[PDB]
Amino acid sequence: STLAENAGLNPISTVTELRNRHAQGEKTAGINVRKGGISNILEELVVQPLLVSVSALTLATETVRSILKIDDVVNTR
Amino acid sequence: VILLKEGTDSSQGIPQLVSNISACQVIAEAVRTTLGPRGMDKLIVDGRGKATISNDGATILKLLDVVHPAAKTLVDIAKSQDAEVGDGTTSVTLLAAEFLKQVKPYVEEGLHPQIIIRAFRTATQLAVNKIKEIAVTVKKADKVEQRKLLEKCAMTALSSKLISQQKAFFAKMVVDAVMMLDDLLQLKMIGIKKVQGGALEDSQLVAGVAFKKTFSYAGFEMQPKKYHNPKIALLNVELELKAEKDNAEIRVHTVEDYQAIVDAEWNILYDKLEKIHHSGAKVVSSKLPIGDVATQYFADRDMFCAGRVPEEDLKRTMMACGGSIQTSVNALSADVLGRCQVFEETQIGGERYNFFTGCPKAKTCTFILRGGAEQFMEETERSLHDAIMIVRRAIKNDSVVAGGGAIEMELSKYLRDYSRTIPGKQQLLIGAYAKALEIIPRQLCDNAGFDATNILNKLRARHAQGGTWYGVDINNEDIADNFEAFVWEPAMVRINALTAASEAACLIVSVDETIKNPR
Amino acid sequence: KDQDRKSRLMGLEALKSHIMAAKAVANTMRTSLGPNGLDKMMVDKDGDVTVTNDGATILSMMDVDHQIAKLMVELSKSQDDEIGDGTTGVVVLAGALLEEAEQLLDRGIHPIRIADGYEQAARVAIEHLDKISDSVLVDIKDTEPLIQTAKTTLGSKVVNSCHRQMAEIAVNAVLTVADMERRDVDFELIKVEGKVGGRLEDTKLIKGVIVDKDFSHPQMPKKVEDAKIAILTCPFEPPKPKTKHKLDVTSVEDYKALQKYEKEKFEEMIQQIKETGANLAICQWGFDDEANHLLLQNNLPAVRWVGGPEIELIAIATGGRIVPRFSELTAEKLGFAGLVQEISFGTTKDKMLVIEQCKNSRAVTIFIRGGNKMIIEEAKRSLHDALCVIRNLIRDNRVVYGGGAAEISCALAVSQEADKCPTLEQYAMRAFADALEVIPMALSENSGMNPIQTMTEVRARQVKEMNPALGIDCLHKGTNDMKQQHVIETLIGKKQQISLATQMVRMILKIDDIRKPGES
Ligand SMILES: Nc1ncnc2c1ncn2[C@@H]1O[C@H](COP(=O)(O)OP(=O)(O)O)[C@@H](O)[C@H]1O
Ligand SMILES: Nc1ncnc2c1ncn2[C@@H]1O[C@H](COP(=O)(O)OP(=O)(O)O)[C@@H](O)[C@H]1O
Repeated sequence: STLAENAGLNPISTVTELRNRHAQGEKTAGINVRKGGISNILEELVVQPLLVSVSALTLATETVRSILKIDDVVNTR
Repeated sequence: VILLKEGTDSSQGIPQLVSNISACQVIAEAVRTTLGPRGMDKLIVDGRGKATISNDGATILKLLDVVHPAAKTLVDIAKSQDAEVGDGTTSVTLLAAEFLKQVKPYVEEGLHPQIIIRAFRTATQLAVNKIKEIAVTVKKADKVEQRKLLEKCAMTALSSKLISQQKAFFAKMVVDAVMMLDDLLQLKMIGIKKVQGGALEDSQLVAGVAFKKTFSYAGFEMQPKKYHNPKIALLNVELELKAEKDNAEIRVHTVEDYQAIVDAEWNILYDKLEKIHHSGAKVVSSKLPIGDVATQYFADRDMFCAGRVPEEDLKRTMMACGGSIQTSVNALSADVLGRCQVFEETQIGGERYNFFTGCPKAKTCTFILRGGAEQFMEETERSLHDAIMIVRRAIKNDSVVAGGGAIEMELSKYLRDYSRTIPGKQQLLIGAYAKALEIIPRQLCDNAGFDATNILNKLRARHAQGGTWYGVDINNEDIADNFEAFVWEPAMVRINALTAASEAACLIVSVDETIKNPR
Repeated sequence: KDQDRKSRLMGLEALKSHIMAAKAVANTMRTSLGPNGLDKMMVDKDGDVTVTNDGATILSMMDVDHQIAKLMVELSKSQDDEIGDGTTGVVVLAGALLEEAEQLLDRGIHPIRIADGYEQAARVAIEHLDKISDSVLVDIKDTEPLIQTAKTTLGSKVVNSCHRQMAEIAVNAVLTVADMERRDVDFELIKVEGKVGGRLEDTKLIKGVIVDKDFSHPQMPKKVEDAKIAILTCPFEPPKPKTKHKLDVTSVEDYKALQKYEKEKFEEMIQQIKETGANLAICQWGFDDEANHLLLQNNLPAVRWVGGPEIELIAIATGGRIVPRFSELTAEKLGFAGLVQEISFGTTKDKMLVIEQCKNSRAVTIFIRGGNKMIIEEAKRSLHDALCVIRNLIRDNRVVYGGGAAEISCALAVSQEADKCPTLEQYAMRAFADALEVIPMALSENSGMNPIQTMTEVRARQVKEMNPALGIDCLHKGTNDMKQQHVIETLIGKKQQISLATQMVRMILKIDDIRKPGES
C-alpha cells in the first residue's frame, strides 16, 4: 500500500486487487512502478533475493518482541 | 453623533460579491451528497424534535429556509424548478454555485461582474443550441414496443438494488401503473402502500384505491362485498355505541324516566343511521371507527359498511369516484355520493383490502408492496417513485440526451474548444463555464464511492476521441455509453437547468451591494 | 428562519460522531445479552423502580435524545414482531459493524461502499445459515418437542419456577387459532392478560374470550350448556342508565310508584328471557337480588357489571350482537357458544367469565397469574418470546443452533468468500466477520470467561476438531455443542437479526448531516 501510494495508485484497491490475484495466481503479481500499475513482476524482471524478505521478518519481529517485553525503564546514575 | 448609517449595515464592491459566492456554496454543500439515486441521505429536525430523512434535493431546501440574502435566490430558483418540473433542483443548485466558484478568482483579480454575465448568457445559448443539435428522438427505435423500452429504463433505476433478482416483475409494475392513467399523468395520483412480510414478487398492483382495512368489528356473513353501481358514501362520523360523539347522559331518580333516557339514547343514533339509509348509500365508509351495534343496522337493512379508512385513502377515492367527504350525516345525498364500476374485497396477504375498480374519475391507482421488512419496501419505495417519473418523462418528451453527466462533458468539450476561437475576456469565462459542468459527473463518482480522477480523466478522454453519450455508471466503477444503457433524461428539462443555473448565477454576479433598512 | 445556532457538521467527523452514539446504545446493551446478562435498573418518570435485562424494554425506556440513537430504537420496535428473542443481538451487531467501519473510514473507504460490502456479506451469511439448519417437525404435526425447545428459552426469565406449564399453554393456543398444515399463524389473535394473586402455575388458556366478571348470583349454573347468549346494555329489570344513577327522590308519591315498576318489570323483563329463549344474559350493569330470584328458579344464567369495552369483546368471539334496547330483542342477535363456565380460583373468589366454544376457535388468550406484579409483567414478555418462537417454528421448521454457533460459522464463510471480492468491499466483508463474533464474544464476557480465548477455541473446534458448528457454554454446563444442550434458535430469527442489523448500518452510514435550527 505504501508502494501503491508512491506510484500514484490507490493504496486500498491495489492491495485489494492483488490479494485476489494471489489467491488465484502466485507471487508474480506485484506493483510495477515503471509502468504505473499492477503487472506480472516475473516478466518485468524485478526480483530480490530471499534473504532480504526473510531477514526483515526475522529481525523486525525480534525487535517487536523485544519492545513488547519492556515493562518499564529505570534511570540509573 | 451625526452619522449616515446609524444601524444601516451596508457593504459594496468585490467583498460583497465574494461573500455571496461563499454563501451560495453552503447551499451546494447541503445538497452535494444527495446527487444521484445512490446519494447519501440527510437528517433534518424541526422545532418539535420530529425527524425527517430524505435524499431528495427539493425536499431538503424547503425545510432549511436559510436567512442569508444570496442563499434565498438559489432556494427560490430551485423551488420554482420543483414546481415546474419536480426534478433537477440539485443540478441547478450545484451548477449555479460552481459557476460562481470558477469565476471567484477572476472577480478577485479585478474582472468586472458584468463581463462575467456576458459569458454565461453567451455560453448558455451555445450550450442550449448544442443540446438540440446532438439530442436524439426515440419513439419506435428498433421496431420495439414502447412497453419494452420503458421496462429497460425502469429496471435501470432499480438495478443492483434490494430487488435486483426480481426486478423483472417490479419493472412491469411501473409500466403497468403508468399506462393505466389517462393523458394527464402525475406522480401523486399513483399511490403506494406497504405490507410487511411475504415474498417480493407478491407485491400487488390494485387498479383503484386500496387500504389496510383495520376495521375488524362485527358484521361478517353480511354486507355483500360486490356491487355493480353502488352509491359510495365518504364521511367522518363515529357511529360507535360507546362513542364520545354520539351519546346521552341524564341523571334523575324516576326509574320510569330511565326507560326514556336509555331508549332516547339509541333513537338519536337511529335518526343518524336512518339518514344514511334514506340517502341511498350502499358502500358506506368513514374515517372514525364504527361500532358493532351500527353494523347490525347495516346488516338488517342489507347495507355495506367499512370504517377506519384513512383520510388520504378516502380523498384518493374522492377524486377517483368523484363524490365528497361530508362530515355530518345530515347533508349526505346524491351530491356527495360516489360511484364505481366493479368493487370487490380481496385477500392480499390474508388481510382484506377494499378497492373500487373502474371508477368514473379513475385517474389514480395503488401499488401494494411486499417484502421481508420495512427497509426492503422503503428502499423500494424511493426507487419506484423515480421509476414512475422516468416512464412518465419518456412518453411526454421523445427528445432525450444521455444522463449520468454525459451531456455535461460534451458541452465542456464544445464550449472549451469554442472559447479558444473567442479572443477577449470571454475566453477564460466560457472555459470556466465548461469546467463548472464537471461537477455533475464528479459528484456522482464521489457519492458512489468511486475515484473521480480516474473516471473523469478516462471520461474526458473518450469524448475527445469521438464520444458523445459516454458518462458515469453508478453501478460499475467505469465509464459506459449511457445512451445504449438507456440512461436518458429529457433534453428540454436539461435545457431549463442550464438556463435557471446561469440566470441564478447572473443574479448573484450582477449584485454588488446589499441594503438593509434598520428594523 | 432560525439559521442562528443551526447544527452544521459533515464528513468523517459527522459519521464518527454518529457511530459514537450507536456504540453507546450497543455497549449499554452488550452486557445484558444472554441468560447471564447484567440487568438494567430503570427509574420511571413517575418515580417507580424496575430491574430487568430485556433488550426491548431497555430500548423503550431509553429516551436517547440523539437522532441516530432513536433510529436504533425504531429498528427494535419492528424486530419484536419478527424475531422476538434476539433484540439485543441486532443492536449489539449494529454497534459492532459501526465500530469496525470506523477503522475503514481511516483507510479511506466511502460509507456507501461499506454499505454495499455488508449487503454482500449479509447475503453470504443468510445463504450459509440454511446450509447448517435442521428441521424439527418436518412432514408431521407433533407436540412433544415443540414443548421442549420453547421451554428452554423461558427458563431464563421469571417463569423459571413454573416454566414447564407455560410451554404447553403456548402450544395449545397457537394450535387452536392456527393450523399447523397451513403454517400461517396470526400473533394478533393470541392476546395476553393477567391479574395479581395465585402463582405462575395458575396460568390458563381460554379457547375463546375471558372477562373478569361473575354471575349475577352464586346459585347460577356453574356451566351453561345452552347456546342462547343475549347481550344487552341494560339489565332485565327496571332499567337504569349506564353512566350514573344519582338517586335523589322528590316525594312519596314518586317513591311508591318505583315499587310498582319493580313487580311490573322484574317479571316482564325476565319473561322476555323466556319469550326469546335466552339463557346467558350478558349486560353492562348488574342485577339486583330481585331478578336473581326469578333467574334461579328457571336456571337463567347471567353476567353482571360488565364494562364498556368488555361487552364488545364477547360479541366478536361468540359472534353475537349488542341489544342496546329491549325493543331490539330477537333470536338472531343472540350469541353462540358451546359451554360457558365459572372458574373459582380456589379460596380466592375470582369467578372469571369463561365463554368457551368446545373446540379450537379463532381467538385465544393466556391469563398469567402471579403473586407479584413485577414478576407477572416480566413473565408476560417471557411468554411473548415463546409465541414468536413457536410462530417461526411452525412457519419454518428449519432452525439453527444458538449459543453463538451460527455467528461463528457465518464469520468463517464470510471470511473465505471475502477473498473472492476484487474491490474495496473486501475490507468490509472481513469487518462483517469480526462484527459477527461480538455476539458470541459478548456471551463469554457476560459469563465471566475470557472472551477471546473462548471465541477462538470454539472457532478452531469448528474446523480442526469437527466441521459441524459448535456454540459457547455460557451456562457452565458440561461442554460446548449446544445441540446436546438443546439450545436452538429459529432460522427466520437469525436471518432477520443480521438483516435488520445491516439495514440499520446502511441507513446510518448513508447519513452525513443532522441539521436542526437553534433557538435565537
Ligand atoms: N441510473 C443512473 N445512472 C447514472 N446516472 C444517473 C442515474 N440516475 C440518475 N442519474 C444522474 O443523477 C443526477 C440527478 O438525478 P435526479 O435525482 O433525478 O435530479 P436531482 O438530483 O436534481 O433531484 C442526474 O443528472 C442524472 O444524470
Ligand atoms: N441456554 C442458553 N445457552 C447458551 N446460549 C444461550 C442460551 N439462551 C440464550 N442464549 C444466547 O443468548 C443470546 C440472547 O438470547 P435472548 O436473551 O433470548 O435474546 P436477548 O438477549 O436479545 O433478549 C442468544 O444469541 C443466544 O445464543
